[PDB]
Amino acid sequence: NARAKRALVKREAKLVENVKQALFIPGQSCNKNLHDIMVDLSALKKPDMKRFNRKNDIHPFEDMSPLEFFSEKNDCSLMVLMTSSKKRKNNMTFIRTFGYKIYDMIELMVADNFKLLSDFKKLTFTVGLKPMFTFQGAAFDTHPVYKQIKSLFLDFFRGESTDLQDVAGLQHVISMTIQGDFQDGEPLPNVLFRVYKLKSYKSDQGGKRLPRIELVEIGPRLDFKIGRIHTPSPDMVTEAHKKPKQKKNVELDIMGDKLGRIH
Amino acid sequence: QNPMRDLKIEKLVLNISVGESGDRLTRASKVLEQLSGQTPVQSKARYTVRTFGIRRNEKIAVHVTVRGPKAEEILERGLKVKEYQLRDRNFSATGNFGFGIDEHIDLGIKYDPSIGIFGMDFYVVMNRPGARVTRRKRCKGTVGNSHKTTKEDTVSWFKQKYDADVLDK
Amino acid sequence: AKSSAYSSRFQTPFRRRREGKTDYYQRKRLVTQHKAKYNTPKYRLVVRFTNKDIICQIISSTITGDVVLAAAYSHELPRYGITHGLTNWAAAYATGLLIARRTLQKLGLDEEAVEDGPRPFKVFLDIGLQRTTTGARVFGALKGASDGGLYVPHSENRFPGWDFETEEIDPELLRSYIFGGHVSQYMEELADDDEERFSELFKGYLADDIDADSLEDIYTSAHEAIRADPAFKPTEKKFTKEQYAAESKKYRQTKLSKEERAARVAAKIAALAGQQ
Amino acid sequence: STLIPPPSKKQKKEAQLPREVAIIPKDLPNVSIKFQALDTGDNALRVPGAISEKQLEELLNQLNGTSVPYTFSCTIKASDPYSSLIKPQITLLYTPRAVFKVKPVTRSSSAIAGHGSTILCSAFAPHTSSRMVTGAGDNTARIWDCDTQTPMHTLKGHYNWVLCVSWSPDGEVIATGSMDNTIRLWDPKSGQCLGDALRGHSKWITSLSWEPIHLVKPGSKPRLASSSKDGTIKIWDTVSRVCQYTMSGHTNSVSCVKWGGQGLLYSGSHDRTVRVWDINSQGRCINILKSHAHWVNHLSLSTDYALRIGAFDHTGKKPSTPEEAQKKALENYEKICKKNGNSEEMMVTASDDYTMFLWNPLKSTKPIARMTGHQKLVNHVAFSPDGRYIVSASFDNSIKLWDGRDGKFISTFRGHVASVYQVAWSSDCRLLVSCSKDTTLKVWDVRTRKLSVDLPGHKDEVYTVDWSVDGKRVCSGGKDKMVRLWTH
Amino acid sequence: LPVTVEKPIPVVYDLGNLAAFDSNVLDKNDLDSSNARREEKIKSLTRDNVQLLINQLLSLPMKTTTESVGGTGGQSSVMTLLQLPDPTTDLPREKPLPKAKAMTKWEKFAAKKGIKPKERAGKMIYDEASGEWVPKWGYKGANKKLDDQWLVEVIDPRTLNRAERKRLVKKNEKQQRRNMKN
RNA sequence: GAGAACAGAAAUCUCCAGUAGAACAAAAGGGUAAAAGCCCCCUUGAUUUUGAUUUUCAGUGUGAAUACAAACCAUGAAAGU
RNA sequence: GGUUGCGGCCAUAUCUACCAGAAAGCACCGUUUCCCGUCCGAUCAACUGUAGUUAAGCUGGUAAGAGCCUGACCGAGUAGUGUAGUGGGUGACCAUACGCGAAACUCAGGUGCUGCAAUCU
Repeated sequence: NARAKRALVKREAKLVENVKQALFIPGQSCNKNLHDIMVDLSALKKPDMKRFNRKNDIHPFEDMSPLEFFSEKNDCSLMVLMTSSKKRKNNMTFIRTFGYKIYDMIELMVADNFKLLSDFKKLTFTVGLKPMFTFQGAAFDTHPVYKQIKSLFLDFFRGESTDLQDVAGLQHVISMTIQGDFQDGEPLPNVLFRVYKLKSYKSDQGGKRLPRIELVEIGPRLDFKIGRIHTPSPDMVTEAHKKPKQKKNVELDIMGDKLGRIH
Repeated sequence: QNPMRDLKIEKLVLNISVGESGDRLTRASKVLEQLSGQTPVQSKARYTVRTFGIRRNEKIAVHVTVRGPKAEEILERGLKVKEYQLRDRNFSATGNFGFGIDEHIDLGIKYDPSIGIFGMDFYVVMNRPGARVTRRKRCKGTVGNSHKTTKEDTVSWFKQKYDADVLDK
Repeated sequence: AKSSAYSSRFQTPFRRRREGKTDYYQRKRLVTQHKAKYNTPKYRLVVRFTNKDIICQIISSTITGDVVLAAAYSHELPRYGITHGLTNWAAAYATGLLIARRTLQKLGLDEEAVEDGPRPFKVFLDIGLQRTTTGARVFGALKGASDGGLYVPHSENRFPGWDFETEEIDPELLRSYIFGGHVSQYMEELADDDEERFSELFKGYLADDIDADSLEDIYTSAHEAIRADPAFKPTEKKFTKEQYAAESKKYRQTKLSKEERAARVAAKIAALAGQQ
Repeated sequence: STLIPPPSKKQKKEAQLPREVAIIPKDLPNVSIKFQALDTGDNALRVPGAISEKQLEELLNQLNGTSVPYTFSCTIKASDPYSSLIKPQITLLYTPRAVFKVKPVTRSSSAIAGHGSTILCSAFAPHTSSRMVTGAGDNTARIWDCDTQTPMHTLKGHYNWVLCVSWSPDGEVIATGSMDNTIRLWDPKSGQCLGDALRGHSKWITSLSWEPIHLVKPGSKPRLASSSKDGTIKIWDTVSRVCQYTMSGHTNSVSCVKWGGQGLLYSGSHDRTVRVWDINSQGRCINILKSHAHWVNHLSLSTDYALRIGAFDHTGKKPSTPEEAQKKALENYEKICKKNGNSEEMMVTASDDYTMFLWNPLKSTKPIARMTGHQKLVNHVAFSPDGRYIVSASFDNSIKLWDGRDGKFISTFRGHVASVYQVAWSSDCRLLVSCSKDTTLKVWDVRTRKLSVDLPGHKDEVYTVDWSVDGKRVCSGGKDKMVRLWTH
Repeated sequence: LPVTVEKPIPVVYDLGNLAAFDSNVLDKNDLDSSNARREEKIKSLTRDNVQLLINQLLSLPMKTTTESVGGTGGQSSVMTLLQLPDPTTDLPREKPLPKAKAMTKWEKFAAKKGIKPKERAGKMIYDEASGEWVPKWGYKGANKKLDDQWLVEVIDPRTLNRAERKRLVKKNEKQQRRNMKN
């Protein structure tokens, strides 16, 4: 009676939200190199994640209804579709939804010089912490495509929001870097995805407070090439970017004490 | 070859189904109790039947399982009653076997006119060492082909110790 | 008979799962500490009980498939001077008293940390696949760790000597099990009643000619010795890597070619077909 | 749960700005430094660039020529230890540590059941933290194995309650004071009655203090001293089992007794009077101290932590012979004793006039200073091990820190809700445990003058605590019957 | 060993999500895919930003509680967790805001005659004979005495009440559907 | 499907199978498999206290409903839920 | 390399029928006083490493096996289809062009890879 209520309570809307649940779908044309990169990318987004076994016939820019059909079933806003072709080799298509309706799409085609967690020297880690971030580029701020890519990966990989954070949790960092500066007119450069684990050292010139940080690679090394991009409608931005809504000459003091200025 | 893959008895399971529930049920229970030392168990009816006059969950039948020496005693003691003569059936393809007797007095045991007569189902289930594999919780497995109990191997075992006769085609 | 279509159809459980030792449902709950309230690293004392043997293991949690900080074992106890009763509860408690010292010793607090200080190492205990019951030897090992000063949250309950029909514990009964004096008492019973069974059981001890009352005192001494030298030592070994490999491959069957298989069929259709 | 109230709409936008960093700009201004000891000596002027406080040890150690590390302070207005110079020449105040770290005691081990009554007292062994005796309102005392959390010989003998207990500083003998009339000496290992019980006092026994080691001859056992409610004090010899001399100066009951440094008993009593008592005169009074308007509860000495342990320092590594034990007992004494190269033992008292007077009985029968502060009665007093801070427990739910040398007020510890019964120190002189009429015990960081960690556990009143000398372990005991042990 | 990192342009931070936005000018042929010495430049560039991200985080305020031993959903004493701010960075939300505000007919009426909605204490009504308390709705209801009990006074009386309950239960579950619609 | 006296088309016991013609509150579409199915043990719930909703005539430092959060309660060896 | 314990991927790891295993380690195995749970020491519980045994489990090998997976100008630039033309045709629907572009089918290869710690002629 009151089991599958609690499904619908979680799947209903909520002021302080849950984690956006990831869904990695193999498309029709998936292959073992991509199926690795899927899992290497998923291993960061653990736990809040699902994979299929099957190879599904989807064509995002032709027909959207299967993606909403999957999203509404599983209750998963973040979707990643895996396609491959001679035009678009290793095509990872990133999708987000807003109330089980399509918010945006962006196609990231993976370069041939990727490297996986098996390849690098294997080092200490914990399952499903908060990552740190670095975004190297002014284009991330200014340019709307790279604003959308900035809007993706933070929303993807952050996991749970929180007011309050441990030291020992701060183990690793995602690095996004755009491949050089560019002018409008030119081809759009690649986006380099690198993943580093930290190592502290006792620095002297800092002292007790500030350490020396030393990064070490673990991967997965990915280099993304931009494809077709479906942008949101300007009303749906106004809906999506909306606060929950939940004083003049009136201040709380310390001790509570609701004080009022006379003036 | 055989060292130690011998042919021990897993268990004897005695059973008395009762058409009715009441005195005559709890008395059948009492028979299995004093015979086994152990308290017996009351199976319920699985559905309502009508031509048997029984309803779902009625409590219909008692039984008891017995393992190690006491098993073999009651086996042989009942085995006597059947003249040391079973049948070519009676043995299962997976190498167990069973028989019945009517009248629970034909194997020790007095009568008591405030108790009545029942008879019994005897069923003797056989194994080798390492049957545990298909029975323990941890590393649970299935037993390989040339370790499984068979009809041939159990009948041969029966024909030997006990000395009894098989009968039939 | 199986329908070939069905054999395709069914989806296998997790390979490791399918194996009886390890359970995937339980793991999920241990996969995330909460993890919503805060971000914290996780340490777990994985305990399994193997025949003729005691094993205690402590495992980091990692998308690699994990790393071990400390390793505690029954064969260590002979080095600490206890040969006897590895399966026994008493012996398990010593493993707990010992594991904790080595990790502390390597960790270096006695004998990125900023804004203070030593910090208290908190390890959530592993279930294993073992059933939970009071006076379990699994929970004996937990109590051992507490002497070590490891914190898992626990009850006095699942120790032996726990009264069901009141929320109370006897420390004397728990004290006996640590020593293995209860097991020693059973030896006394065997000495007074029979000696057919006495020869069969504790036969090694009898070769030693140690006595049950004395064994309790001997057990007491061993606990003290563990604290003195908990660092651990590794055995020097006879025979290299390569030899062990070579001798093993004498009895390890080896692959074939398609070419060899092609002959075997051709050979087969020569024999078993063409009119005998 | 009434909350700490939330941050306002502006106070968020304060936090959202990037700010500060630790930095240290370079830092090299040439500011002049003076060096001063807290004992007496000033030692004269250097003028370096700015450096970390680990390095200012290495500047001192070569100058004095030691390798002794040192703790530092400055601005004595203020009193507070580049880390100084951000608050704006510097008079640097150096002082020795005794180098250590005893840990903050956080976790309970689970509650040890046993005897079915309230627990009245609870003393650790000096030499090891495994051994710990408890005296209950059940007629049994009990010795606990504390590593295994279980009873090592459940101990019987008496036919009333057992009010105080004490472990001898050599660590051979336990002594148990009683609500009847008797004392019973015990061996830890056997747990058996060493002869007949010591009988002599007419009413119940109030406290028991041992003759410390450095007085006693190498190859003789230490004598006991016992105060009782009739008001006499007797001095018990352990071998012969008979008192040498009764001492009967006090009219009313004696609240506690202590055996001092230089052959000198001190006895805090209910006739408002503190009697300094020489051993060599064979039962005779020398000086009689009068301040208090009420009776005197408890009497702490500067040496008392050293006299209690007697030779066994924190490792507990034993003396090989009595002639070694003489020297080890003398050396632990002479760590604290020679402060200015002179054996100035401080004595301090508590009483229901809400006041502690500070005494130096060899030098003057006058008092030095009047520590006055509390509202309701003070109950326990304690010097810190190094004789540097004093602290006293009170019935107004608050523990006041007083400087040991001049009896000057420092600070107050606030946190306890109901009345505080007794306190004890960590050996390194940093942490400080306290027990209350409510459930909770708390531990107090003396350096920052603050609550380090609250620890709840018990179901009822908690009378007794003690800290183990090594400083792994803390005991407790009270009205709910269950002995709880506490650790890191 | 040197910790602090100058740049030409100031770094724009987000300590809610833990991010460091860097607008300083990158070289092409450093990060071109033909380059042998490519990756160490990305490591060198990132290590600066991560250092600058940490050197903020350690200068935040931190919670330092005195509670210990089973703080049943929180931190121990000798942790010390760092008080982060909120996100500056505006995400898009997962779902639209939970506001399906209907009045539903009763509450319209309950405005016009108020009917301040009630103090709402609990289940247990008092029985007289029995002496004991006994609810109401819950268990052994003051609803279902008449069904169980043994004589009635003044066609069956009980099953009329079993009807006349289920009329009112139907009526509530009907009167939902109009207010669910509107 | 293969066996066991009375015992039969349906009485209970025993061995091997249904990737689920298990029943998962529901409706489907997926996957849980040492389960959410069946059986046993342990137990309140319409809790109390404060910022957003709205309603009062003693505007009742909120009096009570409602939205959320926090202490608490239940259970378990705990992880937790 | 073998083996135990923990695993990551989660069928190249499973399923069916046979075959082999030196060492150690798993394992089966013996016993019911103690704590514990059962209709039943079979499960679970404890005690011993003794009396025995590689017979299973486990790990490899075997087979034009049953499945699954990868690769391809094998099928195929095929169907599907955006866009363009006052293209065709009575309609149903289908060529031309500028762009993307599947799956069965058919042939070829493979039959688990690997993180951490201890221990073996």
